[PDB]
Amino acid sequence: APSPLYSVEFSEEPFGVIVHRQLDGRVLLNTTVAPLFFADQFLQLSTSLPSQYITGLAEHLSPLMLSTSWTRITLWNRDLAPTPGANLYGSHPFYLALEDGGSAHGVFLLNSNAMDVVLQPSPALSWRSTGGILDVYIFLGPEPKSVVQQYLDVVGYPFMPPYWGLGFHLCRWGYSSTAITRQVVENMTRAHFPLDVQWNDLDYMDSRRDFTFNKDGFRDFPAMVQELHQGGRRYMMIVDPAISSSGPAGSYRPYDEGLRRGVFITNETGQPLIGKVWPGSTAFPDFTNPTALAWWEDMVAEFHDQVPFDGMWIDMNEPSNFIRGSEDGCPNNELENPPYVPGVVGGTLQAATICASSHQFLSTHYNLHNLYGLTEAIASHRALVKARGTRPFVISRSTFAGHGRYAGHWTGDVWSSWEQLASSVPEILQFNLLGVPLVGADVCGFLGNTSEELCVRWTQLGAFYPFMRNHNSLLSLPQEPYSFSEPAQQAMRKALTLRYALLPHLYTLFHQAHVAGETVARPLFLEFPKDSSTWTVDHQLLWGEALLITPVLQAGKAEVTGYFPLGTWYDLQTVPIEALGSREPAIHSEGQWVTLPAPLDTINVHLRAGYIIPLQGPGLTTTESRQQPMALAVALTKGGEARGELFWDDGESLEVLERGAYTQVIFLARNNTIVNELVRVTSEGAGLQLQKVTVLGVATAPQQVLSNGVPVSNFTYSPDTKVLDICVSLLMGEQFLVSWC
Amino acid sequence: QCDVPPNSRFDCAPDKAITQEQCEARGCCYIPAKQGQPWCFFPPSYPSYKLENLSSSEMGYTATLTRTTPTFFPKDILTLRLDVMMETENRLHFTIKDPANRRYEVPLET
Ligand SMILES: *[C@@H]1O[C@H](CO)[C@@H](O[C@@H]2O[C@H](CO)[C@@H](O[C@@H]3O[C@H](CO)[C@@H](O)[C@H](O)[C@@H]3O)[C@H](O)[C@H]2NC(C)=O)[C@H](O)[C@H]1NC(C)=O
Ligand SMILES: *[C@@H]1O[C@H](CO[C@@H]2O[C@@H](C)[C@@H](O)[C@@H](O)[C@@H]2O)[C@@H](O[C@@H]2O[C@H](CO)[C@@H](O)[C@H](O)[C@H]2NC(C)=O)[C@H](O)[C@H]1NC(C)=O
Ligand SMILES: *[C@H]1[C@H](O)[C@@H](O)[C@H](O)[C@@H](CO)[C@@H]1NCCCCCCCCn1cc(CCCCN)nn1
Ligand SMILES: *[C@@H]1O[C@H](CO)[C@@H](O[C@@H]2O[C@H](CO)[C@@H](O)[C@H](O)[C@H]2NC(C)=O)[C@H](O)[C@H]1NC(C)=O
Ligand SMILES: *[C@@H]1O[C@H](CO)[C@@H](O[C@@H]2O[C@H](CO)[C@@H](O)[C@H](O)[C@H]2NC(C)=O)[C@H](O)[C@H]1NC(C)=O
Ligand SMILES: *[C@@H]1O[C@H](CO)[C@@H](O)[C@H](O)[C@H]1NC(C)=O
Ligand SMILES: [Cl-]
Ligand SMILES: [Cl-]
Ligand SMILES: [Cl-]
Ligand SMILES: [Cl-]
Ligand SMILES: [Cl-]
Ligand SMILES: [Cl-]
Ligand SMILES: [Cl-]
Ligand SMILES: [Cl-]
Ligand SMILES: [Cl-]
Ligand SMILES: [Cl-]
Repeated sequence: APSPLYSVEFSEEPFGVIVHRQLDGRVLLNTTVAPLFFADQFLQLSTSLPSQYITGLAEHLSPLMLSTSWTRITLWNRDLAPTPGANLYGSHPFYLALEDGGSAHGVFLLNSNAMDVVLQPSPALSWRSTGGILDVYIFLGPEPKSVVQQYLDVVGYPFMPPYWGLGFHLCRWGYSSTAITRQVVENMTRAHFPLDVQWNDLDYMDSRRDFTFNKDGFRDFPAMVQELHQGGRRYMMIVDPAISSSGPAGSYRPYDEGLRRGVFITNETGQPLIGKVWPGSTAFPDFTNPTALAWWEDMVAEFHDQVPFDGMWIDMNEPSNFIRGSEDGCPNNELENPPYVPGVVGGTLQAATICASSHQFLSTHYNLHNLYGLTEAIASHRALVKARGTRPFVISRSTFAGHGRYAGHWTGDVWSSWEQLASSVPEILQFNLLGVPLVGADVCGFLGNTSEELCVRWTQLGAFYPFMRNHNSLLSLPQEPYSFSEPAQQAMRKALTLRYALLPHLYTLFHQAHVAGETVARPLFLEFPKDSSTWTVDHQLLWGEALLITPVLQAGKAEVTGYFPLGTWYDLQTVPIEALGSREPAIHSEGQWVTLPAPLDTINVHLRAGYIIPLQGPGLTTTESRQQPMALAVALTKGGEARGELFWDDGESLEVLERGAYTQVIFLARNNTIVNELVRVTSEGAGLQLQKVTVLGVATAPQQVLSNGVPVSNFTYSPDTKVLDICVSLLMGEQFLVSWC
Repeated sequence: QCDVPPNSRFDCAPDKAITQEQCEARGCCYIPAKQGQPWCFFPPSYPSYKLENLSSSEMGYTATLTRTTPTFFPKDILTLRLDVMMETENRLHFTIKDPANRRYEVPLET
């Protein structure tokens, strides 16, 4: 029946907006609960919440479900190693609120000013902003997945990454030559560890300047990167926002050209604001200035003509300042000293950043600070499209709402600790809810020294981060997979092998994010919201609808206890996976906690009954893996049914969906048959070979297995595991029928 | 007037440390917590905005909001415009703005 899902009414005095869910009459928003404040530098709007269960308001180190016990959450982008109760690198003024029975709604306050959000146990929320206007969106769901899709209809669907971006990335601060960088690739290859992307940190630079490389350790930088490409790998390197202002005039084009075109944030007298970062004295590009976007595009394209890098790692883009405000301090005005200062670390908006009253093209830094990182990610996305002519790959530290339309994220300077390993699961899930699915933490941790046991568990869990990079700080012990004992290497190689086998599935999950605003890594409550036991689960994750990951997140554990929603969950260890180098088969759950064996060499992964997963053969790169034959894993319901899909394209071209340059196939199991349904077949995906079908939950040994009506060359049935393993010679792009009886 | 359940008290001194006398001078309620919860909080009669001239549009509603008593913050905007937009079956959108001055707005594509 045609009607909105919401009804709206107003209180006259005191003023309030009241929003009901029409279907059940539930009050979702009621701003009558507290006074409306609207002063030049202080806005406050309050509401009742429908339950104690609320998620969002990144970026903070906390449980997925936020505490309503008098919690003050501060949104002010800040360079700080993740720690509880602190404003960190990004700001996302969006929450999703759960309602008794499993419906949900979302609220987005489109405001980029420093703000506090105060949660209290009535339960209620107060938005407190230091500027701008109140611009509020309410998303009625009713399903939590639909709330996220509706939010992303406003801020942007996630960008489609290149296929190679889903491979393993390896980085550290301290690879101080091309000779050392080449040895990392050699050492990974020798020990049969997949590696798609070699990174460098600031080591490559000449005197710590952007768009340079030193003529000592990195003299042959262009050749190193050309050689990586010849072997089928990609190359990434750090780019900082701040531009060295100290060099002789005419000797450093990024500063000289930036000055000519007026690209920099300026101060009260109209000159560049000068801060301190790696190069020493630096100016800060204004990425709200159209001329700065043109200058950045030129600097990136010119540097790419010297060194053909495949993407940009943009760090320090809060913007981060080693000193407070500027080398010349900050003036005494109401922007630098506002009447309400939110709960920021350091108790001032200037701490670890630039003056709030500094000038940008669109407004003052006071209003635009929380967009700085986002504006650099947009500038860099555009620069990479123009320089390379294929899909960009931007990984950004600082973020704002809508970031995921342009770039990915990593959670920053996490400690090599069991606590930070455990904390990474809620943070990766939170960024998926916020439309930044290309997210992960530094595998084995960034700060301090990892242990072998921690790096095994972190690699196991980190193989299920949508963005998987091992990165390490300058003063840390090495933590490359090849640096550990043989048994630890075997466990890390198994985790990377399983991730590579699942890349066709992970890529299809990114396709659904990009076309339909879906999540890639998702909490159990998004998939089973009507089961209230899922609401507080944040140490397990799903990939899409079907793959449940239950990691060990503590030292000395050989088991883990996880929640299994009602249904059958097949142990993925019953699916054969080919590796280049060296327990119940099914959980029948009523909706309950289950203790699983989890020795050091194991991470628990279960496949939900009713789902089909596409898999691909092994490689040390996606260049190799993408040429391999494919396999299906078919998880049957009790009733013999399953469904899945595969999205395939060339893995890097722009405008694939608009041009139709892709293959899309649906798989259906019913009545002892497996078929494909061809949604779209083109030259990209036409050659895809299917050589193996594994069927889980086959109750009795078949007497015959047919492919297109003819007995297959070979099959195995395991009566202990109920697994039917079938050898076939089929094409994803041509209609087939596999059957058994 | 000050009989507000502890969990439903909204902070009337979010800006500074306040005394009972200063709290009561703002027209707020002072009740120490028994052991966080604000000690200084708004009574239900604390001055807010009043809705005036609510009007129906094809997209939803518009109104004027008027504050008669200043807050303890400087530069209250005493006259605001409310716009309510029923954009889709799933999406409701409202803005509160200063009708006399363009204020900073986050750049956002339609
Ligand atoms: C706005 O930014 C500009 C930089 O773009 C600031 O210019 C700086 O002004 C200070 C003095 O106020 C200069 O310091 C002086 O240096 C000279 C010699 O180097 C020394 O003899 C003086 O005793 C003093 O230390 C500084 O050189 C200059 N920086 C540059 C790069 O030129 C300007 O102050 C900023 N305006 C405001 C109001 O903050
Ligand atoms: C509430 O609105 C009334 C009436 O405004 C008029 O009708 C509206 C639909 C719109 O078209 C306006 O432009 C009209 O002026 C306002 O009362 C009027 O105030 C004006 C200006 O002071 C005065 O000339 C009229 O005589 C008033 N008319 C009446 C019938 O009283 C009123 O000010 C608005 N309230 C607020 C708080 O803005
Ligand atoms: C960003 C990212 O988080 C990491 O993954 C990267 O590996 C890091 C390196 O690129 C990067 N963070 C680097 C942080 C450096 C911290 C420096 C602390 C500054 C203290 N300081 C400096 C000064 C004087 C100014 C000197 C200017 N050179 N005073 N205090
Ligand atoms: C929205 O919140 C307001 C304020 O909390 C509620 O209004 C109060 O309701 C109580 C209890 O019924 C009354 O005794 C008060 O007089 C009301 N205050 C005001 C200012 O009117 C209101 O019930 C809530 N609306 C809905 C639909 O839940
Ligand atoms: C790549 O692996 C090689 C071989 O293991 C490493 O070189 C050895 O490193 C040890 C230090 O632990 C030295 O004492 C040996 O002399 C080295 N052996 C050889 C054969 O040179 C090398 O350090 C690794 N490089 C990187 C970048 O990981
Ligand atoms: C990491 O190990 C190195 C080498 O023993 C040591 O110097 C350093 O202090 C360690 N760091 C921490 C934080 O323990
Ligand atoms: Cl809770
Ligand atoms: Cl419903
Ligand atoms: Cl302008
Ligand atoms: Cl402005
Ligand atoms: Cl429970
Ligand atoms: Cl438990
Ligand atoms: Cl064929
Ligand atoms: Cl007192
Ligand atoms: Cl006061
Ligand atoms: Cl005033």
